[PDB]
Amino acid sequence: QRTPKKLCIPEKTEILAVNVDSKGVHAVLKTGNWVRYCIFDLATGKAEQENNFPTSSIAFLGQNERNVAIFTAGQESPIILRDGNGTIYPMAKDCMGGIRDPDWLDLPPISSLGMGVHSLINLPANSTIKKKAAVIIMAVEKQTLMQHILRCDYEACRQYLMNLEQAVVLEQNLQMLQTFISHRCDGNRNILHACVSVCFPTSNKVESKDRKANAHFILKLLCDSVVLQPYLRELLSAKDARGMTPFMSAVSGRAYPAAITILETAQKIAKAEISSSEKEEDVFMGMVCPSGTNPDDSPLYVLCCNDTCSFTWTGAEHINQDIFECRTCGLLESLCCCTECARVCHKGHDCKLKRTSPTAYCDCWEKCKCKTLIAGQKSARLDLLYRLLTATNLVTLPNSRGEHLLLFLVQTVARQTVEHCQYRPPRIREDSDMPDHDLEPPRFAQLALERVLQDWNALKSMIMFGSQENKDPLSASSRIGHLLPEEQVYLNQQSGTIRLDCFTHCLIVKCTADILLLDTLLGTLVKELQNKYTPGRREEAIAVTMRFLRSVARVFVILSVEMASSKKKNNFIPQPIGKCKRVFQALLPYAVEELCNVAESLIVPVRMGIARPTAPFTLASTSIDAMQGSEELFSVEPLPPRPSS
Amino acid sequence: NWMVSIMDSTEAQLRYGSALASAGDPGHPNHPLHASQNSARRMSARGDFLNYALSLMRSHNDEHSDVLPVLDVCSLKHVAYVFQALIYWIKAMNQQTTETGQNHPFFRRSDSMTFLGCIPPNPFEVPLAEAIPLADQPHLLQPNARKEDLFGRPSQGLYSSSASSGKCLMEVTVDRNCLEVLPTKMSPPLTSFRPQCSFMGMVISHDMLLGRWRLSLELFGRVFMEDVGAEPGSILTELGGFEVKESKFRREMEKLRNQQSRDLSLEVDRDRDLLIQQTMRQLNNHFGRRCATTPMAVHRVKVTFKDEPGEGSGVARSFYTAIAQAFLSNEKLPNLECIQNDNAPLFYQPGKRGFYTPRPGKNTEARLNCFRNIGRILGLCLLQNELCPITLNRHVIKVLLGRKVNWHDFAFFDPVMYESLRQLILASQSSDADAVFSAMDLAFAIDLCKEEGGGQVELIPNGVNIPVTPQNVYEYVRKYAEHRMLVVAEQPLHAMRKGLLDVLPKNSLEDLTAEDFRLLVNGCGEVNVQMLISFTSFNDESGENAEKLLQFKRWFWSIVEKMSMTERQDLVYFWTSSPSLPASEEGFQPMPSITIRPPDDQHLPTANTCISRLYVPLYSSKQILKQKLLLAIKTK
Amino acid sequence: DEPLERTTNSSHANGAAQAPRSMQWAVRNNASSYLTSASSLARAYSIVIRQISDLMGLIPKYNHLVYSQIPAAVKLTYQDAVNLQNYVEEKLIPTW
Ligand SMILES: [Zn+2]
Ligand SMILES: [Zn+2]
Ligand SMILES: [Zn+2]
Repeated sequence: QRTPKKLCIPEKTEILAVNVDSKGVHAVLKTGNWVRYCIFDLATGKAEQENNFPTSSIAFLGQNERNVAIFTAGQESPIILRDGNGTIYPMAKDCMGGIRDPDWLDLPPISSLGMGVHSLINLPANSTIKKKAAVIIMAVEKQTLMQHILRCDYEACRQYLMNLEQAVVLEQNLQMLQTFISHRCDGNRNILHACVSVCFPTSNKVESKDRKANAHFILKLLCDSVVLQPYLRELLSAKDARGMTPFMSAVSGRAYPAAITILETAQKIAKAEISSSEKEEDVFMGMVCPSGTNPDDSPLYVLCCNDTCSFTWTGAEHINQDIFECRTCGLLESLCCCTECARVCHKGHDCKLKRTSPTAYCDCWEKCKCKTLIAGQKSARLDLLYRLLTATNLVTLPNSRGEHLLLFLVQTVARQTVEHCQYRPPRIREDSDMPDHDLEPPRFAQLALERVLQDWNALKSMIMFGSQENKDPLSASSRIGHLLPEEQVYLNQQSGTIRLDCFTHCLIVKCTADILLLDTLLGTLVKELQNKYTPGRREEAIAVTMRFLRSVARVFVILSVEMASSKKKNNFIPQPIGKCKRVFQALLPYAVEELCNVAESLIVPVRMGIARPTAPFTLASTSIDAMQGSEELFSVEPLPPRPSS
Repeated sequence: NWMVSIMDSTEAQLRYGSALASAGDPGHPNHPLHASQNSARRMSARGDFLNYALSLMRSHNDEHSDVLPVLDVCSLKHVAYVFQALIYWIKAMNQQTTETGQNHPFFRRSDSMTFLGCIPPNPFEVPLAEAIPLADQPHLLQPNARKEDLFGRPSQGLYSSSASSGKCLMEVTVDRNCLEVLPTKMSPPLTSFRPQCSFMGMVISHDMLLGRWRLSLELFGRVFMEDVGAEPGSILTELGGFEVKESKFRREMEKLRNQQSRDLSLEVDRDRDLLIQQTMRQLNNHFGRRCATTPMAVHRVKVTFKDEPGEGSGVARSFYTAIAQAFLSNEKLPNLECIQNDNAPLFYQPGKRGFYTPRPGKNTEARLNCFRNIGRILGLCLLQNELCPITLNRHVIKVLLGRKVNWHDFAFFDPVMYESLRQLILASQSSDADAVFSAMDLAFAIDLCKEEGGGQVELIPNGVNIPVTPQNVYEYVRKYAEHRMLVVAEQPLHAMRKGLLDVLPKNSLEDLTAEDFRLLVNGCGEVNVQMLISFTSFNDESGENAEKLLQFKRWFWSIVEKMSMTERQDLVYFWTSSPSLPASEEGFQPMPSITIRPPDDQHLPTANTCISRLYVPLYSSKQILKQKLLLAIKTK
Repeated sequence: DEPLERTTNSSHANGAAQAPRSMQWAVRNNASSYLTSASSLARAYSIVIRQISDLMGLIPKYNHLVYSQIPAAVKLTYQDAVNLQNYVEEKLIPTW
């Protein structure tokens, strides 16, 4: 091809870095805020394979846009990619053919990356050893405090901070201080991110425990350092490659003491900050859960969904449990991951549920890196839950599936009661890489549900879910502003109770193991009904109680209709209808009124002659059959909105 | 009170479903517009009752968001009878009781497009893609097509705004007890009685009641029509859709076609020029006598060719297709100087392709007679219940029917000029109108194309010098529209009306609109696979294997469905000698059928249009079947 | 596994398939009888009325039965009880 020929690229797309290998020509392209990775074949002349980065585009672009680079020898060598901040972005291919969720190498930025193809010779008798190799030479920058943190040296960090404060007293180190604040590692991570990363647990209970203790000491030193007080506000508000502030990274990585330290430091900073058109909440939520984050990265939801892998108690023996298949990691055709692994390990992958689920066990360890094998500290987890409940308003926000935190917790408890009865305790009666599997099944869902039900704001948000104020993304009535006003009137007249009906059904008829959850909910409702000092609390409590009682009445009516009142054995009640009766008795003056309204609703068509014809049906003689039918009726999802427009 | 409660509740449920449909995901199983909701193609009885009970409990306290109400309107026939009786009473007593510029009759919607009891959308604010969807998508016209999606979604002047009564407030609420407490809570010579229809403490007009329960009335008319619609003074029949009107028209045509003594018995050939010449001569000869009486009718119309044996109705359908396609070709017409013993093509497309309006010429008596003859052949197609594909514009058929052309016909004439004039008047409402009008410098004279005659014509006398001003733009626009609706083509439209009325009485021609006339004359706009599925009977004369003939029809429908427009039209031509299917089953004098002959390797399928039947061999090979069918339908 | 129909003259009973595609959800057509639905709704109403009767029967001994035994109970006074009885009677007047 004596004449140069064009390579087709999309319009209005900037090229960041290009290099050429045997496979074709590799490039990184940016349009707007969308950074991709393309490989063109010369014969095709167009974009043969284009891939999207799993990490965020803003993090990849970094502070400087001209540091992006691609390195390849040219004939047979891998691609080394270098992002905007100057560090190295790992590349790998999943089973579908995209860029895997990178495992950060903690390498500091590389100033120069030499790479060469070198043919190995003098091989004895032409052995099986490969004849050629790539020699990679690297020039890595000398970031003092970043490496000090990553190496977990308390003394080094203390000395560096003392020298820094002495220089600040000398008032001659402003530029270097600003430069140090701008230091980064892989994943657009600042110093606090490094402290959090080294604070992560490694195994269940330089020594690893000593390393963790030094990491906690370093994090506390950074938090309480006098010099870095004006700079902690920006560091705690900085987002890494996954859009996580240091607190969010701490929660996700199960470094709960670190998360508590960061949260109290954030509250301290928010209290001591100027009010120049900035509120306390707007400056605290900016560093706890910044606006724009997806609901599945909310610290409270991540805290509740961290749990532990099902393999950690089931062992290698099959157990009847819900099974998820992931397309990206390759967990297909008898390779299955548990419901705990579908919420953390595969958060973002093309993971779905296997409807036809035989007895199975989780093998997430043999297909991908499992972050659910190690469980953190229970007391710190509960304390962080308490503080996030009493400090922010995160519990009001739902998650990506449109369900409130209370609904998610109740469903988790209902599923766990069924699954954990299969637990085989460690009876005293070749595989070395198999994960440790001698720990109890998680018991955090029950405690979390009990504590959240005690919260008035959380219960108010859950019971009033689907009302005029509270709305979930997965509802056709969420966005209706683009419709005709006549249709908007009809869509705004009605209120949402599908989520509340699911909540009540899973709390009364599915959470059969325990009764204290319903008692907790009733206690909170009663406390707020009888509250008088707080203005307007009684009326709000009355409204919440009426809505909850209507939901309970619906569940009770459906259950009673399904069942048949057999005189034999004089049972007189199933367990769920007993729970509904307990709710009615505890809130009698309002329960009777709501029952009157429900009865009128049921009887009006009969006495107006407009009943809709229905085929006869038999009545269940057992509660196990009555639970079904009601399960199909209540455990349903609202109608999703119309995609796009 | 009982009827008001039931009807308001059911209207609230249907309206909620429509709103949710418009706001939901069509792919979800719970969506109203999903296949699973067809109610004929495809849970447990316990599940059904539990859904009903849960819906009843939820709708009682406005908690029904994101789920369709569970109702069976087919079980409300007694409510329909009660509503019909009460509406009859209201209408009877109400009948016993009984300018220019912006508010001009030309800018107001007529009964063809308007809704009873609902304020029509303003002709200016809403664009064409939403005000009149039929103009933007002319293929939406089907035998079962809602008036809402054809001419926009109407609005009603209701709700609490300046209203403190039950009827003044719209339904909204979905239960049946709140909508029962609402009607309860609100509560001389003998020849001058003058009733008042007080009833609900206010003067009640059937128009606002019809608008209040529009969806319920539409569903009642669609479902309850064999029993409720047969009652005297029924309003479901009065507000009937296309089905009732087409059945009535076809039965009236059958009545008007079965009392004559002499048939038509034309004499035409397959060429281009001599076909037209013989057609005109025979039509003139048949309709000729001193002081002709009331419009004469033909019991039957038979077409005979020269050097081509053939008898039946297939030849008539082929003649209709050929004469229509010939008159719609853009080329110079052969001279018609032999009628008594200038040559621009008859029709052209002003707007969207497929729709035609008359092209004026020198107004010679030959051209006028030709237009009268085309009106006569349209009337013949109406009477003989045969599809004659000539798709005229909406205003042309509207003036043929004798109705008054409004400004919304300009949308069907040419959408681009409609949008331009709408934007012009919308800017004219603003203060900067004078500057724009002076900049473009309009005048009461239009630069008509050579199609319209060329040159330039003055709208009103001494109006060339007079410019168009924002204080007088409306008249201008009206004149503009008028000069492209009736002024240019007065003579051709009058000739077509005379020709059409020469064969059909005025009385039967009434109670018809533009869309129904288009569906009866031109058939369905495009040939649909499901339409063929609805009327096609398979018979087999081989009897070789059950599975073979069971799969042959599936393969035939699969290969037909994958075809495109032109080859589908060719297939329907080779089958029934008419490109367009009839709107309903009635219209096919024989039922279309397909006969599976014993399998053969090389025998192209045949068709007899006398009974409109295909004879296809049992083609084992699919590609050979496709090739044979394509080559068979290639010929015309 | 679920095929469509390609034939004619398939009209048994019927009278509901003529509904518009937009409203087919609001239309139907082992028994599917009105009286079964009426009986089932009356049964549900009876269940609710029995529950209301039991709750109203617990009022005179509310403190001994509900308040002490259940950890979370709503305080109830005499005027609240009489207003409750009046409310229930007023709601049950129409069906009565
Ligand atoms: Zn797992
Ligand atoms: Zn995965
Ligand atoms: Zn895992």
